[PDB]
Amino acid sequence: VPLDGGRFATSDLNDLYRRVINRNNRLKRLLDLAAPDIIVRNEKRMLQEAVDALLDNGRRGRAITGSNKRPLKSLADMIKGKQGRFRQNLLGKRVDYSGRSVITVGPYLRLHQCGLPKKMALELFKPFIYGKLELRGLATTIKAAKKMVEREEAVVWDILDEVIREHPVLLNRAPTLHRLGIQAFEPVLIEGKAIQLHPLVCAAYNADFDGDQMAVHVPLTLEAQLEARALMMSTNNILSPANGEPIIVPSQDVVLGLYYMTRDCVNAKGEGMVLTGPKEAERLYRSGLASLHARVKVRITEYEKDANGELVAKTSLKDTTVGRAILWMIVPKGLPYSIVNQALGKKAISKMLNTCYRILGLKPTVIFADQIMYTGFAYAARSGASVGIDDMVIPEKKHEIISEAEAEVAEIQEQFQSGLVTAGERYNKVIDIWAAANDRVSKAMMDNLQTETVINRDGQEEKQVSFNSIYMMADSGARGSAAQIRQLAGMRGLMAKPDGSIIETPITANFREGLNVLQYFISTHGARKGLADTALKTANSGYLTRRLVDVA
Amino acid sequence: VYSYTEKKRIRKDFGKRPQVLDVPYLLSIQLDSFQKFIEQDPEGQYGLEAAFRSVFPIQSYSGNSELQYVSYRLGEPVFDVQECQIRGVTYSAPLRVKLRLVIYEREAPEGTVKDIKEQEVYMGEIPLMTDNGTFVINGTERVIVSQLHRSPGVFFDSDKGKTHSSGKVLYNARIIPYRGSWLDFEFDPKDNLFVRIDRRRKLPATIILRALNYTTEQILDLFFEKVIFEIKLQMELVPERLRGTASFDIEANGKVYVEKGRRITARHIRQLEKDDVKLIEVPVEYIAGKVVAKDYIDESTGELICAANMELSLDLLAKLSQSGHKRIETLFTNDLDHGPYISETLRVDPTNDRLSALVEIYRMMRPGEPPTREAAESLFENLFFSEDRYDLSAVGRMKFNRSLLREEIEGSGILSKDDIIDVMKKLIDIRNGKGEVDDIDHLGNRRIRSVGEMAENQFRVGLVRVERAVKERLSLGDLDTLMPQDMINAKPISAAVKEFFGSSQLSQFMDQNNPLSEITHKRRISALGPGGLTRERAGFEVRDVHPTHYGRVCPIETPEGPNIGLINSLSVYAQTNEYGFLETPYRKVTDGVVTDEIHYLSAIEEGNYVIAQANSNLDEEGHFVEDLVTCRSKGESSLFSRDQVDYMDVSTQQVVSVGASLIPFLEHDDANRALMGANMQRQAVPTLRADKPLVGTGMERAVAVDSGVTAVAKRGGVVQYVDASRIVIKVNEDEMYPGEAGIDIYNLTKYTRSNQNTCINQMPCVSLGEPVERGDVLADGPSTDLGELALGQNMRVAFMPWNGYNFEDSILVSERVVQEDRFTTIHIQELACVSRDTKLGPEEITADIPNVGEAALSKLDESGIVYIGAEVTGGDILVGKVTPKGETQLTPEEKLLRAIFGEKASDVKDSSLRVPNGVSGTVIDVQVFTRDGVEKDKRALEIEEMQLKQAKKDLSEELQILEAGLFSRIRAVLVAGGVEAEKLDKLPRDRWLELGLTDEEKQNQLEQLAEQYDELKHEFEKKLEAKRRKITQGDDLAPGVLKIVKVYLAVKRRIQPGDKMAGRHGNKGVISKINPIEDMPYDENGTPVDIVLNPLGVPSRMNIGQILETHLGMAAKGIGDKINAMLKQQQEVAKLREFIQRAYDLGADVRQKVDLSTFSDEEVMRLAENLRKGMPIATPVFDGAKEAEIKELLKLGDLPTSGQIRLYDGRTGEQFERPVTVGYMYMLKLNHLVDDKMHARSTGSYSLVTQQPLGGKAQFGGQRFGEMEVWALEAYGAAYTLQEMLTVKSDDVNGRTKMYKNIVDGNHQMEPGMPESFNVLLKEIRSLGINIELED
Ligand SMILES: [Mg+2]
Repeated sequence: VPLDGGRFATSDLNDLYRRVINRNNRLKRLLDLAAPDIIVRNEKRMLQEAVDALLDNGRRGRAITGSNKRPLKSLADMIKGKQGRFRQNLLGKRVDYSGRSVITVGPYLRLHQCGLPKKMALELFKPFIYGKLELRGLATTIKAAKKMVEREEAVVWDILDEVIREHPVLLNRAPTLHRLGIQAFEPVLIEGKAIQLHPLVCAAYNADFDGDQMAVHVPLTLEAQLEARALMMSTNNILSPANGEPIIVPSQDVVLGLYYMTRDCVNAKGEGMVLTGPKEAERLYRSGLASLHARVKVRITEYEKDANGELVAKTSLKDTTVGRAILWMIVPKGLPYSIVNQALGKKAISKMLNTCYRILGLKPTVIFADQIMYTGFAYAARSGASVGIDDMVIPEKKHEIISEAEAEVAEIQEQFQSGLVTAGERYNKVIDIWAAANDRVSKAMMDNLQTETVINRDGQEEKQVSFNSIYMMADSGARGSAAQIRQLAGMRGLMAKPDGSIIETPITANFREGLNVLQYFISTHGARKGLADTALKTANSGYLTRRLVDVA
Repeated sequence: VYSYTEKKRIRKDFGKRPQVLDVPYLLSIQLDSFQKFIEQDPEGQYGLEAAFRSVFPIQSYSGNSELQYVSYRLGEPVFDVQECQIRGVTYSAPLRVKLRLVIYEREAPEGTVKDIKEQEVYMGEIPLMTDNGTFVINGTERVIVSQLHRSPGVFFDSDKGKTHSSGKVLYNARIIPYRGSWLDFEFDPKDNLFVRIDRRRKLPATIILRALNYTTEQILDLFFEKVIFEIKLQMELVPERLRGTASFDIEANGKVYVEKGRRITARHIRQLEKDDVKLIEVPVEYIAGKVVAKDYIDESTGELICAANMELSLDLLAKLSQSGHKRIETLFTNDLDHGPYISETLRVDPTNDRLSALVEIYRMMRPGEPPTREAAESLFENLFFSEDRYDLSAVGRMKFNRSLLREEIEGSGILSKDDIIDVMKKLIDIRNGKGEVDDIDHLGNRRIRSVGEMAENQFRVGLVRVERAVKERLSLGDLDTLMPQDMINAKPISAAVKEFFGSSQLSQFMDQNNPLSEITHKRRISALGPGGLTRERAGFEVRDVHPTHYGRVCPIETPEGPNIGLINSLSVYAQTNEYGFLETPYRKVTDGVVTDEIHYLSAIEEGNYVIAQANSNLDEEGHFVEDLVTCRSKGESSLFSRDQVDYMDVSTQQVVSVGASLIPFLEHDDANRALMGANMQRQAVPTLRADKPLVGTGMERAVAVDSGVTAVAKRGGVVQYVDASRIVIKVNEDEMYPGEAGIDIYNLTKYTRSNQNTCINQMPCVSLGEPVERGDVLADGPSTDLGELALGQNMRVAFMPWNGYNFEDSILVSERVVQEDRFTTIHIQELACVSRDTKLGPEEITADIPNVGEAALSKLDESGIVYIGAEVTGGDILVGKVTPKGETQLTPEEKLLRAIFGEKASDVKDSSLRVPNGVSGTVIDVQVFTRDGVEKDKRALEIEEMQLKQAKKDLSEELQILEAGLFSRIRAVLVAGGVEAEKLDKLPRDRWLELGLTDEEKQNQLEQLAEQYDELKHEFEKKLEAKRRKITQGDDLAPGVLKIVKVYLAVKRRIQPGDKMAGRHGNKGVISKINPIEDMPYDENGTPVDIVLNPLGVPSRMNIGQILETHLGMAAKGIGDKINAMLKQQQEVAKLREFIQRAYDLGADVRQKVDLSTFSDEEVMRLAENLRKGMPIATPVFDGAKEAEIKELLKLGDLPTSGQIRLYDGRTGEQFERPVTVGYMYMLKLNHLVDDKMHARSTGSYSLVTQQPLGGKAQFGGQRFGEMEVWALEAYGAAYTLQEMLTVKSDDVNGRTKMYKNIVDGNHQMEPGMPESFNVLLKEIRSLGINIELED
């Protein structure tokens, strides 16, 4: 191929063919001249070498090289090696009618639709717009339609909205580990340049909103459109194919909202009140006359399919909080009332969705998930739950425990210095002492953090579960666990070594306090190892999955 | 004392710990290395002198002619830095060396010579380093990163018993030279000592001994001790030898010494030595398995009874006894300690003499050739022992001597025999349980190469090529009348230098995101590159942080990805040893006092000391406070008594790099989050207006100044003139250099493009008449604020969910942040239109274009080039160009169309530069380059005229400044008579020369100064001519291109949903919404919140330094608001003085102490004005501010010590429950903009061989549909979607073209066919000679 400036670009096969032809012609010339046998034998060896390098370069004496010092690519090298036709172009190839962009949240969406930029939609659906413009007479020819879309006339946007009406688009994220990495959504034209992704599907994609990008493809044929609508739609794939559990469970902020709403405290506004139903509960809460955590009695009516699908109703006076009664207004008919009569952490919500799916069906569950998401977001916002430094309450008896551990380890060390215990025994003894100290510190921290005193209906002390923001996040399943809180407010703990051993002396400082420069080096020791192990695990898992799909 | 630039706005400093050592010049490694490279060194050991002395002199065959070297020099570059960058040429200097050819005659070689020819020869141009540590190679600034490589010397290691099933460690040694081969000794599983030369086939080790003219007896004498048997059958005994299970116990003094069976003990040895036991008798059976030491013959017949190193038997003993031999020598051995290793190899060694060993080595070296005695001798003697072919550099020799425990630092770069003998002896000693192996990750074993050495190596390579060429030329002929200039070809020398500087792995485009990115790129250590390990061959052994990294390499800042731990960053105080080893400073400790003298210790030298910690309490007299102090000994750390510590750390920052020292509250962040925070902080994009951090660490000023972005005063003075593009300083009289005028002019760098297409712009920060002093800043660069680094903006932030618009890491931003253009950036991009000459004819740049109806020609001038300053949007034409075309061959139904409408063909195709879609900026610069033959158009001449006017103006300024100094000199020599201190000044300045005093030194000096004045005038006329020639000369364009037009567009990007924003604590996110102001949460005063952040991100990612930063920023802004309220009521300066004084002294005995009693009222008011937006605060890395200090600072203002307030909902006005945390956080705008990431395609251009859509956004390519996506579509039942992906969308030509027509016809159906990739595969397989076919 010619390039600009008289320069050319060529394949390596031209050089190999030229060499073969040159040596063949020289051999014919030598046979013509009746040369001595030595010369013709050498020429024949050279011809053999040239042909074998043409067919396959590497597997012989070294390998011929070009003008630069890289080996020439032979015919065989063009078929194999992960850069050949079999694996580089015949199974994975670039496609038209595709785009990519960053992703944002768009919490207002419904489970079956996604927000698509208007300019991306205009570029992707261009032939459809030309067809619509010509069909309705707004353009005489396809050239006129092209000019109209290029100038972005007013009618072009109406035509685009008509074209996009019911036409799914496949969204995909690069590490496609399972079949839920590609899903079909209905486009919703938006401004800007970022795709909006429904929160509930994020876990399916394993996607967050800190810089991730997604690719969008558009089906063309009627069969492709119907497959996207009936097979790949996001409202069809709500159960995991690995196990029958749901995979659209609310993740972190919905869980916090629903946990805060469904939760009781000892003494709140309007305790002991008797309500006529959920609507009166919501009216009282919004009027400011009652608290969202107020133990009242509410007249609840619940339906049951205790027949051949009849939904018989039962009305009673339940004992619940205002928040639970308010939340009951989104639950469908057939479900009982005991599902929403608890704290509703992370697992309770998943169990509730699973029960809804198994008792009622698919469409009610799809509506229920959206209602759950909206309510959780709304009430998490309304709670105003934040995080401060004073929320990380360190035990008041941590220093005493550390002093006790130090005294015991000093005793063990001086005992060893007197030749009563061997090195291994004393090392194990010190490890055990520090482990016990860490366990005691963690127990004290958690016991101090998981309860609070509130008074009262009459004026007496009464314990209750704490409303600490850190504890609420950890306990509801929204985010965090015991280890994170231990590191924040307990002691960072016991570290390891590059050898894999355990350092006898632990990091006795948490992150609310600071780690001195010597304690912060042992942490860097382990962070690097963590990152390297993550990379290695990704590579190994990919290789295993490829070998596993090859066989089956 | 406070600096004038630092007295405008003092940053309140916590950090109780004192400072003893100030941060050194940050980018001093690069400058030092390259300075050493190009430098006239009297005793050539650095740079070009070393290379010339190492290669030259060059001698021909028989020494008939000799080529000598005299000296070298570098001329001034033809183009300076700015011109080189403008016209895309390297900034380099020509290396001119004066050589001398001497020709010898017949007769006596050492004596008279026929003649000598000395001449200067030019050999290549060497690139020069800019005063900031960068190279301009092809108009782009490059950086050459140092390399961390294993130093030459001898290293002993083991395989840890993993390469064999038995799991037995196999020790080995290796001698690594600076250049040469690798002599490795190794232990075979059977304990046989083998040797390899270039990792090739193994050979018995002792063969090399036979190659060094050693006999078997000498070998055994060196590698073994001796035992003597005397005859009857009496043997001398050494008590120490029998340490330890004996066949025959003892026979000493006859009676008894010890019984049989019992193992010998220490008491037995003590008894034997006390009794003076020297000889004993042992049974002949005791000598059954011994090995004879030396050869034994028979005097009767001269027959070899037994050869050395042979098994000994009873019959041999009897033969020796009857042959008259009484003293028999055997080899002292011991299965445990002194195991037999050399003897077994000898018994397994095929060779018998030197010739056999040499032939074996030759056959192993270059197999297939017939060995020869002379050839083998030459090959072995040239493999090592030869200066030209083997070099063990001074560092290599030093490490070699130290490893073998020698006191000689210096020596020779060639291995001797003693060296190899000692290496083998030490390897054996290690095998015998005495000695330790070497660690390879130890920073005492790894060295640093810099630019001035990596360039020297390449230059010497080129010089060796030249040596070969010239020696070949002198081999034949040696004719006379041959100057020393027809033998030297410049191209071979310049080849290596050009290849290294231009196309190398360690030479890379600089990072110009901001000053921090430049600083951290210049001081970067890489383990990759030539002569270093590779990514796919580096395990976690080298990717981990070693205990020796403490104070030399940062453990936090390292890339995360394919190469983590292979690229690191130099620490803050780290320095390079004389040999290339990192060293770090420690403050010495005398008997009990911590003196203030710093010693720089290296990794190896640091092990054998006890080094205290920087955070160690010290009395005012220097004595330690605590009785026990925590110190880090050889390998670990523990408490040590006060009186056995000999060093102390010089600071609390010396463990971290500059990037990680800018994170406040670093010790409250998890290591992963700190790593991410540094890596992202390197990516911040400068914004329209700089905003200093309200919470910093005190390292901002150093990073700002030590970077070249600011303009720093060289000498103090008074600001004579200020302007948007220049500063004229009038120097003080104390530092005038009396021969000089005394004024300095700084020309600021206005809007200019960087490597990342951002904007570089310097603006002054001084006013008329403002005094300045040396080291003060005069013009802030990009991302600096009054000399402090300012990478982002202080935003009012709240932590709460707010309706799921910050769900995972999304960020909710206010419209008040977009209205005020706080995160708006300017980007500059150049577009080039190249007019070449094609076969059909030349391409014309013209305003007359076919098929354009004057709508797109509005912005084009009469020459077809867009007007400067024009606002252009996507699709507009910037430069109008047309290319000649050939016949078109109109089709039927188109011939008829033209016939009907009678429109002829244009005959020129429209190929004109146009703005890329989606871009909209203003043309800020247009520049045109024309070939020397082509004629300039109107626009080029206009640009040339403007340039000429500017050059004339600048040169006039320079001349006017220079003449003042000469006039001063004239006035100086007219003092001792004929001087009118009052009258003279009023008359014209040019009459100084007219007056004459007398025929004395004064008149002669006046005449000489007049001649100098005339010379200066002529010189500046010459310089004006030179500038004119430079402007008007033709350009060295590429072959075939007639001209080039470059147009620069300045886009101004705002912040929009999808843009990436992050803090300094590894907390990134993507903007999700631009909320209206009346919807944002607000407090009781009605002030909204700029940004809302999700609290759920804090617990899991344990980076709680952001909460502390938020609280401290709230405190600082509260202090600033109180100052602003005081200042806006026009209160007396006494109140402001009192408040600012009581706000500058808080905390538990901080080191900073500012006294406002020494501030004049104007200075106090200036400081208060600079503090009304918030008081800056400094929080050193591991010496920051305690929580109690934050609470007290909050209480100084009227803020709640909890850091939390009650917020109201903007939408409804109902207050949020459980108050929320609000404060101020420093947000950055990372260079990941959604404008550069949105790409969509429907159809475009396709590749050539395999007809598939091209790839990438620039190519308008498609999205790769990999194999895992195919598996995903197979997991569904989507067969038609997959098929249309595979055929109609990618590489089915007829199918893809029919699908388009079907779609535009409202028919959604496909007739796929077969992809072109399978056809290419079939043809390729048929070419292989196979017959693959499609049946029916
Ligand atoms: Mg992510």
